[PDB]
Amino acid sequence: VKCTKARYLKKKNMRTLWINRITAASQEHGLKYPALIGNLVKCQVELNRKVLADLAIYEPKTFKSLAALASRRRHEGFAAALGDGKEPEGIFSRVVQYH
Amino acid sequence: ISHGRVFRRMGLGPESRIHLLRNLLTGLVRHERIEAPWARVDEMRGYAEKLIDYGKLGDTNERAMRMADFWLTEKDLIPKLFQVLAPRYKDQTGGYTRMLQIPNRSLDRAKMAVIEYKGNCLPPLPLPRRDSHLTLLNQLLQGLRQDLRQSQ
Amino acid sequence: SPTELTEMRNDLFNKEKARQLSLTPRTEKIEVKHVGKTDPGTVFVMNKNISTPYSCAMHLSEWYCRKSILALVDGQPWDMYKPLTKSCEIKFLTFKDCDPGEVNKAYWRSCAMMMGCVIERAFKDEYMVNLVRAPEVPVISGAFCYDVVLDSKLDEWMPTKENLRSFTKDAHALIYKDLPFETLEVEAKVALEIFQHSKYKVDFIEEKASQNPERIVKLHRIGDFIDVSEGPLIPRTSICFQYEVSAVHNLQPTQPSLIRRFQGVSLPVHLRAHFTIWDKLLERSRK
Amino acid sequence: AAPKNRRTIEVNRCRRRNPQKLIKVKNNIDVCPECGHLKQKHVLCAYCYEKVCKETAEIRRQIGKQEGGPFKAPTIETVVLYTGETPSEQDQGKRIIERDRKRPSWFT
Amino acid sequence: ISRKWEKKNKIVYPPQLPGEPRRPAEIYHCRRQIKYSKDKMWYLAKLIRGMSIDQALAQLEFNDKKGAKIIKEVLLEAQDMAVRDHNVEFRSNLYIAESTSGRGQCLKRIRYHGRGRFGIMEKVYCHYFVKLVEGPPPPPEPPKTAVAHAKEYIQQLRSRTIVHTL
Amino acid sequence: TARGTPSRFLASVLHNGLGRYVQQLQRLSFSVSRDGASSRGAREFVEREVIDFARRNPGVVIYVNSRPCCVPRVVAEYLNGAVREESIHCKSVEEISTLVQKLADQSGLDVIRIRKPFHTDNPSIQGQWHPFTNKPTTFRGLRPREVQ
Amino acid sequence: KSGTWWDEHLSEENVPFIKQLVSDEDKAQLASKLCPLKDEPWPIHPWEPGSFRVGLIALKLGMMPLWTKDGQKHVVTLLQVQDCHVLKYTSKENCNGKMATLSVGGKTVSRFRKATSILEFYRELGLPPKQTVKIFNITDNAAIKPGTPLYAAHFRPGQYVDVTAKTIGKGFQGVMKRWGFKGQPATHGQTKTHRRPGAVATGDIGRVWPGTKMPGKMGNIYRTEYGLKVWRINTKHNIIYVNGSVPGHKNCLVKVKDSKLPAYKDLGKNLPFPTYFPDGDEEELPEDLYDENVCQPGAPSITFA
RNA sequence: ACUGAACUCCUCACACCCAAUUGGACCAAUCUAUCACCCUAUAGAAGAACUAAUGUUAGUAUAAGUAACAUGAAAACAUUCU
Ligand SMILES: [Mg+2]
Ligand SMILES: [Mg+2]
Ligand SMILES: [Mg+2]
Ligand SMILES: [Mg+2]
Ligand SMILES: [Mg+2]
Ligand SMILES: [Mg+2]
Ligand SMILES: [Mg+2]
Ligand SMILES: [Mg+2]
Ligand SMILES: [Mg+2]
Ligand SMILES: [Mg+2]
Ligand SMILES: [Mg+2]
Ligand SMILES: [Mg+2]
Ligand SMILES: [Mg+2]
Ligand SMILES: [Mg+2]
Ligand SMILES: [Zn+2]
Repeated sequence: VKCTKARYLKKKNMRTLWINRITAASQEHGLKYPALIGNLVKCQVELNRKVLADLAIYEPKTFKSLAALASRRRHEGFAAALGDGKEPEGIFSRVVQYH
Repeated sequence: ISHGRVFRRMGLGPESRIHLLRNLLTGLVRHERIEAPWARVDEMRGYAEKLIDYGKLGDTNERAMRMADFWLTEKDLIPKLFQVLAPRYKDQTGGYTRMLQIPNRSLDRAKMAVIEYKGNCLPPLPLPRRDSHLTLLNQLLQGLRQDLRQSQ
Repeated sequence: SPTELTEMRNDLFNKEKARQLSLTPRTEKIEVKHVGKTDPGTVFVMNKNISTPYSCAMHLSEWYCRKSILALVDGQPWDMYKPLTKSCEIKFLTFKDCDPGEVNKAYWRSCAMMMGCVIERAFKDEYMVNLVRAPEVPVISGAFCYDVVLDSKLDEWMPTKENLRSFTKDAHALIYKDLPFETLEVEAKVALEIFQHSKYKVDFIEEKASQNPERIVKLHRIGDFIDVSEGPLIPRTSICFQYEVSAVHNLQPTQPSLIRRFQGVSLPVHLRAHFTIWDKLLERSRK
Repeated sequence: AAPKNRRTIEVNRCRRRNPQKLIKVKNNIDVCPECGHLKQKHVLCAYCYEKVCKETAEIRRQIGKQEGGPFKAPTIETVVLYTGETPSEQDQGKRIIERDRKRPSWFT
Repeated sequence: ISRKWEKKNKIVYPPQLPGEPRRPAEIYHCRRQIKYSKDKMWYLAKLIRGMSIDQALAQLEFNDKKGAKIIKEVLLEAQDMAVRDHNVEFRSNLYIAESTSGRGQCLKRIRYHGRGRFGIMEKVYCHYFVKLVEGPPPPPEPPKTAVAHAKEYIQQLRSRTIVHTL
Repeated sequence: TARGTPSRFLASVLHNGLGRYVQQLQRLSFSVSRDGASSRGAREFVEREVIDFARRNPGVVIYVNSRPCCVPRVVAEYLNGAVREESIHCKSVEEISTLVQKLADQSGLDVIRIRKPFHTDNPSIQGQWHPFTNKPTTFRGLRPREVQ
Repeated sequence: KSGTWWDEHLSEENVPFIKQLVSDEDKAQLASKLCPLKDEPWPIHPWEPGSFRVGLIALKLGMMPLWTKDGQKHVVTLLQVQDCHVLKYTSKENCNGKMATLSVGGKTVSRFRKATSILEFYRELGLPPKQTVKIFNITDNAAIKPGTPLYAAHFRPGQYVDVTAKTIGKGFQGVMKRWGFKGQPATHGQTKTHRRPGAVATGDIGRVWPGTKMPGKMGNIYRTEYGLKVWRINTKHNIIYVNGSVPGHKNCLVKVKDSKLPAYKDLGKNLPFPTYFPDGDEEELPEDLYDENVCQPGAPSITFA
């Protein structure tokens, strides 16, 4: 019974570990996990938490690039909010449209 | 708490202790060598020495005669106590008894000891002897002693 | 080189051992009867030139092996590891015997031999060390003495307390190694072949060959250390428990060469002395 | 009071194999120089003591035969003489216990 | 009942090649149906376990337990048979490789209690087994030093892997 | 359960796909019976499918032994030395065909828990993370609070 | 392998020789330290407020009466200073405590019954091993060179002192004797309960509070008696007559030091600050020093005028 | 903003989470009829399946090597003594 019930907990703990490791790497790069994840989503990069943790552990330069992209998009969003209006959209803020 | 208590609690009481010691000591006087439980022999050794002293006191001493009459349940041993043992130890002042531990009793594995009057006619016990003076350590200590004597 | 000398000496020793053991092939049976007080009448049917008094003790019991230091074979003292050569009478001698004199002398010689080995292997390479003799001083003297001639470079150097402690540490290292005292009765010719690079050992071998009727000499090895023995030695260095190179004294006739006498004192496991008694023995041995 | 639960074999092994339970090795054993049998250092040798006890039993049986009855303890010293032995001047005036064997070497 | 211990002495090994280490002799002996508790016998077996034959005999000669005499007799018989039949050169060159006590066939009796009630006694019997191996007793396992202990710790540290990742 | 069962890591016998794919299955021994309802499906498989399977998989030697048997069996021997014995007792032709195809497509590695769904011999290309990655270096390598 | 004692391998001739030699060495070592001030003594600073000097290790000889000039009896215990020497000194920094520490050893014992390390330490110090070593907290002003002997005159009459010792061990004692519990009545139905403890706790907590008074070992622990008056000093035999009782049995070693009570904080002005030095020989002390109120033996019978 | 279910989506597969009760599909072993012939098949039967009834019998544990029990002393083992 424990083995059957442990699959849900295995998935939950895997996601928790991935989130913890992503938080560690983002803090190393000066970002917070919510900011990194949300801004990557806004950049339209759909890397999941498992892959993000793998990149953090094994591809530190790629993860630094991703963190830089997330901070770039975060600052673009801040600029848009500050200068709210019809100002030109941020370069990375632009969203590719699929039909 | 038994601080300073010098007498073992033996037998069925004080009287029974005295009687057990008396029987052991009568056997010791008769045979000149008795094997018995270690504690009982240890307790009776002092009484054996005291009987030797009372025998030294002499036949004419009424107190010594009464002590011997009490302690020797077999009256034939009182002449022995006064005419064989005390004359034997007249030169000595103490240490009339030799007590040595014996391998534990086969029945109940009790700590046993053999107690004998020194100078008895019986075969000598396998007494423990100190290491010979000719051993390595003893010879080195003899060298020490000789060096000190030469210095002084 | 000292290493080459040790290697070649050990090689010659091993060749002599092989020749001696091959001289008597097969297994000739010799009867040795225990003439000792305890376990009387036991006759051992041993292999000639292979079996030893230690093998006799192993047949008897472990206590014999642990407590027996020497073996009187037909009335003569023998090393516990010296192979027997004929049917005979054997009696094991321990330290605590009524008259341990022979065992004391054997232990004393063995301690001197260990001191000599430590002396030879302690000094640095640049300094030459030549062991001259192990005087057969009595036990009453309070210290076993080993005579050595050091390099002329050190003609004014006296070992310090730290140097003596290092010598004791080396001796205790040997004791921990627990090496047997291998023995051989080897002809003076082979003895001279082994010790051709030491005039002192050569002349000592000559004296021994003159003393004995034949030219047979007692050659002993602890480990990689060949030496000439005045007599039988103890089974193993582990017999020693307390061992101290007490001091060193230069002999008065210094004009020919500096004969420096290393004086030490030791006691076996069977006769351990308390700390204070040992300290007094050290003080008396330092003389 | 009664046990509330059965104690497991693991707990029982712990308790009964704790070194406090285990038998202690004795290092006071030594070989008797006289006969070579094992003896504890403080205790007398069993073999030698049995020799002495058997000789004492023989001597005491001879003593009883000579006494001839209870309450006949002598008023003089006693000396044991073996075959081929005659009383000495000191032995004169002492009750002689004759043993029909050679004097033991240990006996003197 | 099982009697494999006795049969263990009947195994015959093939002749050893000249360039092969000499196989130490093994002698299996046992005593069956000893009027003694196996629990009590276990302490004696553990005591003499791993020791040389002479040391085991010395300890047993001066131990006060009843089983000590029985084990001493068994060990003496084992030594005698090892010398006579198993080609063991020296009596003293044997050590107790194995020593255990086994439960024997016990008998049930009745113990009368105070109020017409009773308990079931067990007349306990035990077996005793010994394996004697020729050669000096193996040296006791030395306690692990601080150096080896730290080496083990550092090996544990080095064995670490990045768990739950690529 | 995983704790009560051995486990291994995802792996291939000899890097089976790098240079060329090699069918790990090498031997298939079908113990069948002339008589017995248990091996009816095995008999039909031997009649109608075993030849086609043999010519489809030329790298596998198939030994069909028809002997009195109560439980017809198929023994698959793989290149790595693994031997897997399966019972084709009272199995239809389709079931036997699927089992044989699964054995053919399966490697010889033990069917136990696999710790990771992936196995990389070169997990890092940019350098595995260590604490000193993403840590700036200071002038003359001065540790904090160092005076000189 | 087998354990050994110093007499195991010594012959009949060598046993007495070794005894005599070692006793002579011990007494020679003890005498060699009788002149401390003539052997590079450490600086002798004057007494200052807040200074704590070293104490002694005495031996409880017994008790006796002692009457004061007001016709009042006082039970006074005898503490003999038997071979008391300073052994070790550790400074404030070395010991890490608030005060320096002096080790003091007392009642020389056999060298054959001491550990090898202790024997080495005492050999280096030049003194025979002592039965007990106790640590006294002192200020750096009172540091004394190791090996210096201490004497009963280190204290003086009228001083107040603290004495620490192991109490008489009474073994595993019942609750009634150990804690003075009232127990249960002897009669009126009491079944097998006359000296047992009552309820050990309450039902609610379902346990026994730590520190609950229960039957167990009594005595054989270190206890201190504070503020005992020093009625008298016998310099010839090095004896201190300490007011009242002291913990421990007769012939027990008691650690004696100046009282810590606040009332007696700074009364060490006139006492020998580092320690009394007989080698100084400024004025040979009388055989007996008495407190002012003590009815000295040899004095006229007191009359209450 | 993010975290967060077995909710939902995603890749593949799906009869595969309610007590009493009810319907159904299979089935271990045994015997019988035919098969089969290193363990079986199709059927017919039935003393046809036990982690549980202070269940019954037997074995062995736990409590536990615990509670309890026993032999007056010496000796020549004649005998004497308490
Ligand atoms: Mg009693
Ligand atoms: Mg009834
Ligand atoms: Mg039971
Ligand atoms: Mg009351
Ligand atoms: Mg009642
Ligand atoms: Mg009552
Ligand atoms: Mg989730
Ligand atoms: Mg069926
Ligand atoms: Mg049924
Ligand atoms: Mg069942
Ligand atoms: Mg049931
Ligand atoms: Mg039990
Ligand atoms: Mg209990
Ligand atoms: Mg009881
Ligand atoms: Zn003996």
